[PDB]
Amino acid sequence: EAIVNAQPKCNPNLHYWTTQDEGAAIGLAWIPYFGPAAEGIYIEGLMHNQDGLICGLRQLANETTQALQLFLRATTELRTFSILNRKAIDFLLQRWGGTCHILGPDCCIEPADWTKNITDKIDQIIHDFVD
Amino acid sequence: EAIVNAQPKCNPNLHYWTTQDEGAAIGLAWIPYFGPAAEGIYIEGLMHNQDGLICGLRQLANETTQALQLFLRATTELRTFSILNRKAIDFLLQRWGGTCHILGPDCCIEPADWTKNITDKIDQIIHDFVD
Amino acid sequence: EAIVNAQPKCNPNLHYWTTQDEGAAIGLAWIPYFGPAAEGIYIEGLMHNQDGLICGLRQLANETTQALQLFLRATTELRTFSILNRKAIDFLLQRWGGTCHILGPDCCIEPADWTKNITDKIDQIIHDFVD
Amino acid sequence: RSIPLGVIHNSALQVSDVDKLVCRDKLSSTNQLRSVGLNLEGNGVATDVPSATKRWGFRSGVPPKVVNYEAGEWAENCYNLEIKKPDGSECLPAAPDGIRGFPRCRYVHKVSGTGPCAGDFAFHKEGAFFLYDRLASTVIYRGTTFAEGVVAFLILPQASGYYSTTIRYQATGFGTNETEYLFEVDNLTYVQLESRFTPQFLLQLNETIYTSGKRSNTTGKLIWKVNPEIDTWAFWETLSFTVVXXXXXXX
Amino acid sequence: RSIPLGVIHNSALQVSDVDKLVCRDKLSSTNQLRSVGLNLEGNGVATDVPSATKRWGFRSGVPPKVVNYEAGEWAENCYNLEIKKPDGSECLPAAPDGIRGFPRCRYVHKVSGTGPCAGDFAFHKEGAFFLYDRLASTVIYRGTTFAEGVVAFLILPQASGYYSTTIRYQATGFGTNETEYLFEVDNLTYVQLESRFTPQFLLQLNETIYTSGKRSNTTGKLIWKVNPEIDTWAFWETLSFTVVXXXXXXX
Amino acid sequence: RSIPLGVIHNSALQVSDVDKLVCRDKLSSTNQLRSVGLNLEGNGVATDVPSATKRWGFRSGVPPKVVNYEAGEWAENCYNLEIKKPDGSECLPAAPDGIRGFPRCRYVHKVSGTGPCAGDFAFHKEGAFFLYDRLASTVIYRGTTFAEGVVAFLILPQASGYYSTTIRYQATGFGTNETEYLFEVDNLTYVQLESRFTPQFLLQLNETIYTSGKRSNTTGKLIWKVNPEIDTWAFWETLSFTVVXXXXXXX
Ligand SMILES: *[C@@H]1O[C@H](CO)[C@@H](O[C@@H]2O[C@H](CO)[C@@H](O[C@@H]3O[C@H](CO[C@H]4O[C@H](CO)[C@@H](O)[C@H](O)[C@@H]4O)[C@@H](O)[C@H](O)[C@@H]3O)[C@H](O)[C@H]2NC(C)=O)[C@H](O)[C@H]1NC(C)=O
Ligand SMILES: *[C@@H]1O[C@H](CO)[C@@H](O[C@@H]2O[C@H](CO)[C@@H](O[C@@H]3O[C@H](CO[C@H]4O[C@H](CO)[C@@H](O)[C@H](O)[C@@H]4O)[C@@H](O)[C@H](O)[C@@H]3O)[C@H](O)[C@H]2NC(C)=O)[C@H](O)[C@H]1NC(C)=O
Ligand SMILES: *[C@@H]1O[C@H](CO)[C@@H](O[C@@H]2O[C@H](CO)[C@@H](O[C@@H]3O[C@H](CO[C@H]4O[C@H](CO)[C@@H](O)[C@H](O)[C@@H]4O)[C@@H](O)[C@H](O)[C@@H]3O)[C@H](O)[C@H]2NC(C)=O)[C@H](O)[C@H]1NC(C)=O
Ligand SMILES: Fc1ccc([C@@H]2CCNC[C@H]2COc2ccc3c(c2)OCO3)cc1
Ligand SMILES: Fc1ccc([C@@H]2CCNC[C@H]2COc2ccc3c(c2)OCO3)cc1
Ligand SMILES: Fc1ccc([C@@H]2CCNC[C@H]2COc2ccc3c(c2)OCO3)cc1
Ligand SMILES: *[C@@H]1O[C@H](CO)[C@@H](O)[C@H](O)[C@H]1NC(C)=O
Ligand SMILES: *[C@@H]1O[C@H](CO)[C@@H](O)[C@H](O)[C@H]1NC(C)=O
Ligand SMILES: *[C@@H]1O[C@H](CO)[C@@H](O)[C@H](O)[C@H]1NC(C)=O
Ligand SMILES: *[C@@H]1O[C@H](CO)[C@@H](O)[C@H](O)[C@H]1NC(C)=O
Ligand SMILES: *[C@@H]1O[C@H](CO)[C@@H](O)[C@H](O)[C@H]1NC(C)=O
Ligand SMILES: *[C@@H]1O[C@H](CO)[C@@H](O)[C@H](O)[C@H]1NC(C)=O
Ligand SMILES: *[C@@H]1O[C@H](CO)[C@@H](O)[C@H](O)[C@H]1NC(C)=O
Ligand SMILES: *[C@@H]1O[C@H](CO)[C@@H](O)[C@H](O)[C@H]1NC(C)=O
Ligand SMILES: *[C@@H]1O[C@H](CO)[C@@H](O)[C@H](O)[C@H]1NC(C)=O
Ligand SMILES: *[C@@H]1O[C@H](CO)[C@@H](O)[C@H](O)[C@H]1NC(C)=O
Ligand SMILES: *[C@@H]1O[C@H](CO)[C@@H](O)[C@H](O)[C@H]1NC(C)=O
Ligand SMILES: *[C@@H]1O[C@H](CO)[C@@H](O)[C@H](O)[C@H]1NC(C)=O
Repeated sequence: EAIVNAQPKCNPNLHYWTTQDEGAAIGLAWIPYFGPAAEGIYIEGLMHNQDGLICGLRQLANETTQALQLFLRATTELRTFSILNRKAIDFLLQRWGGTCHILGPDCCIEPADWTKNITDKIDQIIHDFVD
Repeated sequence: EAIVNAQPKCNPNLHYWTTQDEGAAIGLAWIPYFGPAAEGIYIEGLMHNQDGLICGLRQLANETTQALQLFLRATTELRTFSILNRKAIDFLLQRWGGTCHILGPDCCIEPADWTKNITDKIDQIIHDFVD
Repeated sequence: EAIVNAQPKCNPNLHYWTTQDEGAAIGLAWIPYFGPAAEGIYIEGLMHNQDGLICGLRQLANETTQALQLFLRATTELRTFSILNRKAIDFLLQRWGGTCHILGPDCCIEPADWTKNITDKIDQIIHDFVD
Repeated sequence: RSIPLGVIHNSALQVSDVDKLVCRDKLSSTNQLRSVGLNLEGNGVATDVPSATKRWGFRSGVPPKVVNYEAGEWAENCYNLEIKKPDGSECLPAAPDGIRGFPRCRYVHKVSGTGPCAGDFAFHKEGAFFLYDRLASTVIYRGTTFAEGVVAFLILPQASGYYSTTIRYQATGFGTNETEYLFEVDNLTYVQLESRFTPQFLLQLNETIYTSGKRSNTTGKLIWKVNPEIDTWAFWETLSFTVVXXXXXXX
Repeated sequence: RSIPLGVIHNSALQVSDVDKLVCRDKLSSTNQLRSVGLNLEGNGVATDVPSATKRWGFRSGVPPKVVNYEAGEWAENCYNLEIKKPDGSECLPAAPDGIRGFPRCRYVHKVSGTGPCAGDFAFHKEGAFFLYDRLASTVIYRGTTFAEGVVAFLILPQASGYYSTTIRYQATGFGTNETEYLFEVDNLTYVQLESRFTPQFLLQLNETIYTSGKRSNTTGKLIWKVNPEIDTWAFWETLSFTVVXXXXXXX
Repeated sequence: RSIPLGVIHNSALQVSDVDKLVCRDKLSSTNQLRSVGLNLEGNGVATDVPSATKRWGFRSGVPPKVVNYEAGEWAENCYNLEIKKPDGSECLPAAPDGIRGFPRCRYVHKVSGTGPCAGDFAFHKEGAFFLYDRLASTVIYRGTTFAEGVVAFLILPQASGYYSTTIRYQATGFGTNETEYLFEVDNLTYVQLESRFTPQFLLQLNETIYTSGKRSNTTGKLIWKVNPEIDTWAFWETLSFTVVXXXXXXX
């Protein structure tokens, strides 16, 4: 499906915060004893609504809530950290969880360059045919 | 191995309970504030011993205990939620963790349809041979 | 990169302890009620510096600390158990996360045995050519 | 000896890990992977309180462990323990956050009483698990309903209301060779329990005592003893009152 | 109805799970997978304390749940609650270990007061989440700064300092139809709060009271009421004092 | 700067993440992935209590973090701290549930005493970890045996009993520039500790004091001082008593 922002308003600019998980450490700043406190581990950035991405993100998070809440109701983990890892696993299972039938729609194997390695190396026998 | 139920008795019917992780939400029922309490999140079903599956399941869970208990002794997690995710990863690693030698027994790649794409498109040169 | 031990000393021998996660259980020893206490679940072994592995391990763990500490600063999990599982997922994503272009450098598909299944079965038409 | 995995081949269940799997066996999603819990009830074990409690024992030095499961079986018999030492201290730990009682129990045998409790935690002597709400533990938590069971792991192919009744018991010498049990009719009327008594017989006996007027009409304790003349296998395939503390006999 | 996943196709965002993905769509690392939190502010919801508190309610029987997110949005309005029952007992649970306040808040509306609190936990009546430090919860924790928001999940393509101001409020009948709010100038000077008041207007009104000398000069409570003559949409797109407890009016 | 991963190429260990891996490098199971902990002992650091404690310091504002490891190294020196402030309050937090002491320690240096403890948690000043039972933490837990160490991550190729001795110390001004240590012979007999003293020398000195009768024969404290005449590198590659509180000298 495609997302349709159906909210009363949209802030088209996204002033975000996150953590630089492994940013270029400066000297001893990576050592917890010397490094920043909890309030000073954040980087910031500003994103604009190019391709309508910001207003699409707001609607996407809005539409994600029902499925996310139902997943949380069904789990017994107090804190869930594995959603993205399971989505990466499901990405691989849908592509590689069965037998990959080459040239089939569900097999992501491209024999392009190397069909042009058999079909051009036929010329090592068909006209290397010296009689 | 194949499983052999070696229990004194077997209940061949399985009256089970589980959670509909993302069942078709009805209006506001997905909102935690309005949704059901902990006792009312369960669905039920009844399974019979077709193909001996129920008595096989009981023996399987019985035989799983030793390996499961030894795994729990060796882990330091207080609560283990990652057994099935690791089994999915190990599924992919055994099939795709190395180089896939086509037509080998450990490579799950079927070039069937497309061997019949080379061996029939030979007829675009062998008898498209107009001399 | 290659590792260069830059420590003042190196103990070239590694007297290690670990857990036999599923060691051949002896009778009832797998049952928690009858099994060993927390102090008696460990096996031991001794490794020597063949191929300089021990002094390389000590430098490797030393050089791992900065990246590991920065990862721990950025996570909100109190206890992290998923580092190795995510590395296994990233192993599969780098090899199989896109389309596998056969004979390309980023595609781990070997059509060796079976290029020699087409190029030798050409002799079922080229000289099975009875005119 | 890795964790076995259940898979269906040739119209039959069998163990086969991810490494013993053929290329035809297909796993398209983590949804096909399921953890389930099966009750020891379904294998024919004795479910009466005297027989069930003897499968549990106290032990120190072993940290408790918990593993989750996604689907469980409706239980006929569940258990809920409030055991103290004779000096009043608790024998069982309070349930950790997020651990609730087993969700489907026809009969909840609630046992309160005393015992020596020579151990930090109570384990299953046969290695089985105590099944709670989608969480299986190696130890028993205080006042939390559980069923005895074991866990299995499956690869699925691609492809009556809920009534619950609490039965209360008093216990002395819990977790020992000399353990005495009393079925509670009310706070002053009790019946000496034996392994022969089924849940339905206890509820009918309790109804008879009320509907005939055999509860204690004093402030003292009344213990009825059923004489061996009154008889009482698997749950799925199925009087004169004289008084002689205040012991008595029911013929 | 699995958890949607955001992906960019044809220069446009859209939902498409791992199973609705084409072979051209490429995922080379878990780094491309990101969980983000977006503030309800950005959708145009009313952010004043009277309007915001009515979106929250108390409920029992539902265990709280927590999910993490990696990136969040700078908030204009955040909330921090210290609510007790009239008998003094706490209405909200202490923050669990590792749950800290939302890290970027221009205005922190700190509300202290009383209410009936007919429920074990306070949930969002519209199903939204309470966003803390990289952790989203279904319930409100005591004295912990949060922003209202929702979570999204993304597949990324391969490819002004921080000022914070605390605004304090008193409340009675919290979480009910009849809830009264007071903006706190000091411990003895208060202003009757209405939904029309913006954060900047409250800070300017509070500055006017100090810089003109209209704080209470006794030991008693002084409540200023703004008369409707003084007027006060989205944050991103933008007097005479007479006294008549001690109520008064500001014209 | 992602987490390095150890791999064996050309008969040599080297760092190479999952993305710097060639198609020949094969990973058939998560069993090939292993997390290990190596002791700072093995790199030649000074292990005496005075030198080791100066590598640790107290700091507030940094939440503690924990990561597990599967295999560890037998340690010669481990440490176990019971430090309080001069007003009696605890400096170190109790060990969280499931965190036990390091399992293999030849000598456990148990240090009890006082210090200012200007910080909520005690960290390693050089960024190393405190290794417990298969869990590595950034902070020190109270009364819990740990070894200093660091963690590595590996891709494995496809392919003497345990004696422990506790050495007890008293400390004043812990975690400062002016820290004094005393080796405890008994509750009334002590030796002024210096960095030169090895564990074997402390045990031999303690044996000499007992086997010669130099313990305090009063109710007062007896502090023996070793004079610099008595001498005492890596652990793996290897008198007259006069009295003058009650200080003394051992020649
Ligand atoms: C998986 O299923 C297995 C088969 O149902 C279970 O095997 C059970 O294992 C336990 C040990 O953990 C055994 O308990 C022992 O029983 C013996 C004998 O008990 C009495 O019974 C025999 C006849 O059966 C009688 O002849 C004897 O004289 C005894 O009076 C005791 O001596 C031991 O102390 C101990 O209690 C069970 O007997 C055994 N059951 C069966 C049917 O073999 C296994 O426990 C299951 N696994 C899990 C995790 O539940
Ligand atoms: C995702 O975005 C959606 C659209 O923005 C959100 O929809 C909101 O859903 C809630 C229910 O959870 C609605 O609240 C209800 O509102 C009605 C009507 O309220 C008054 O407003 C209308 C005009 O809008 C007026 O004509 C009426 O007379 C009312 O005076 C109440 O009767 C209900 O009791 C309940 O409060 C929102 O109205 C609705 N917003 C919109 C813009 O449709 C949705 O909540 C978002 N999801 C998350 C997780 O945040
Ligand atoms: C990985 O291995 C590295 C090499 O073994 C470790 O490097 C150590 O890093 C710490 C900082 O965290 C250094 O400590 C500093 O030392 C200086 C100098 O100390 C005295 O020593 C020199 C001679 O070495 C002497 O000339 C000076 O005058 C000093 O008297 C102090 O000034 C600092 O305040 C700080 O204490 C270590 O010196 C350094 N060791 C080496 C051998 O270079 C690194 O810590 C390891 N990583 C982990 C996580 O353990
Ligand atoms: F968690 C889940 C597992 C399996 C499903 C299956 C999906 C298809 N329809 C039938 C369901 C069978 O459920 C089972 C199987 C074994 C069990 C069990 C229930 O309880 C204890 O042992 C649903 C949910
Ligand atoms: F966790 C991370 C997610 C995405 C990145 C992107 C990496 C490339 N440069 C732009 C970054 C966009 O960050 C976003 C996107 C959506 C958001 C958000 C921040 O806050 C709430 O909703 C970094 C970190
Ligand atoms: F967790 C496990 C890791 C490796 C194994 C290997 C399996 C094959 N036989 C040798 C084992 C080597 O064990 C190691 C290697 C590095 C270490 C270590 C022990 O302690 C600190 O640094 C077993 C268990
Ligand atoms: C329990 O009592 C019986 C009585 O016959 C005795 O044989 C048995 O040894 C006792 N159990 C223990 C553990 O002492
Ligand atoms: C029976 O005893 C229990 C436990 O002391 C008590 O809570 C309950 O109120 C009693 N019932 C009556 C009717 O007194
Ligand atoms: C015993 O009988 C009385 C009388 O009907 C009833 O109220 C009570 O619930 C019964 N006890 C049990 C445990 O069912
Ligand atoms: C009085 O108590 C006896 C038991 O001692 C009981 O059997 C009898 O029914 C009671 N009488 C009445 C009138 O309830
Ligand atoms: C709150 O008060 C209003 C007053 O008009 C009333 O109509 C409404 O029913 C009250 N709310 C509840 C939950 O009773
Ligand atoms: C205002 O009240 C709060 C809450 O009782 C108190 O902590 C604070 O000290 C008070 N401020 C002054 C200036 O008295
Ligand atoms: C109100 O004004 C006074 C006077 O400058 C100031 O100190 C105080 O911080 C203001 N209150 C708020 C909530 O900003
Ligand atoms: C005394 O209090 C009144 C409010 O009752 C206030 O408006 C006035 O400014 C105060 N006077 C002085 C001198 O501060
Ligand atoms: C510790 O004492 C020494 C004495 O020479 C002094 O130089 C040093 O500054 C002191 N440390 C601190 C942190 O003040
Ligand atoms: C030595 O002191 C410790 C700590 O106070 C105490 O527990 C122990 O009993 C003492 N030993 C003797 C022999 O008094
Ligand atoms: C000191 O010597 C005595 C005498 O043998 C012994 O009992 C004690 O354990 C020794 N202390 C230590 C720390 O080994
Ligand atoms: C009495 O104490 C002294 C130390 O002051 C000690 O050296 C001496 O051996 C003790 N005497 C006896 C008889 O133990």
